[PDB]
Amino acid sequence: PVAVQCGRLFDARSGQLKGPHTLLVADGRIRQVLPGARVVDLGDKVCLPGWTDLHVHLGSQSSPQSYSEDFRLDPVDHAFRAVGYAEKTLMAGFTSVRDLGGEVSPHLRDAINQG
Amino acid sequence: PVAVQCGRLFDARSGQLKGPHTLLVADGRIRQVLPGARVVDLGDKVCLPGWTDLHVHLGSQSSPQSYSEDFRLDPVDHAFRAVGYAEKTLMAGFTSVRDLGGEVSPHLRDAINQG
Repeated sequence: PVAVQCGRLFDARSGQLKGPHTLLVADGRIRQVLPGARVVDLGDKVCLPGWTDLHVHLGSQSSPQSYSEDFRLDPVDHAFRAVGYAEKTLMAGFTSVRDLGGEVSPHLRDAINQG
Repeated sequence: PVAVQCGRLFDARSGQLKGPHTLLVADGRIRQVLPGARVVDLGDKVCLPGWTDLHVHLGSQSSPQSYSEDFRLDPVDHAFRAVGYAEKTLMAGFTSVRDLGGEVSPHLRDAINQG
């Protein structure tokens, strides 16, 4: 159980920014949100839910050499690039993505789900 | 039966530049060379045998997009470029070439022989 103290909270269901709050996290879900356990303090920060990107291609990235790699590179190289792509995507605040094309993405999803 | 008058003749067997000469050409061969019929005058020019290039690749030419043409082009495009390549090679003074690689060059040779 982790108690996260938030200086300001954003209510996505209303689009309004509330005041200080406290979130109780247990078993990977939110237990209770109290206005006003290991303590994580973010009193001088604005808290939001994690963002979702509904159109990404985690198995590729545009490059001047992107129109010759169909005949030179292998899916394993794309997986090794996708590791860093996914880490960079997660660190930007996007905790969920919808992948819209690519043969590496299901395997990357399986690897992330397995830890 | 043409008579080519040359102001200065180069002796490829000896390597020495000779004086004015006259070449009699009939049936695609040199009939006789006379020191000193239609007439082709080159009085103020130097006459030499046609040059030979012993290493060419008439079915290709290097370019920034050369390494991607293996998967995007067909032999027909290479032949259409080789037409101009061969015309430019002939106009430069090289009446004979040895092509050392390429599967379009035998066909270009047959086409040139057929006229």
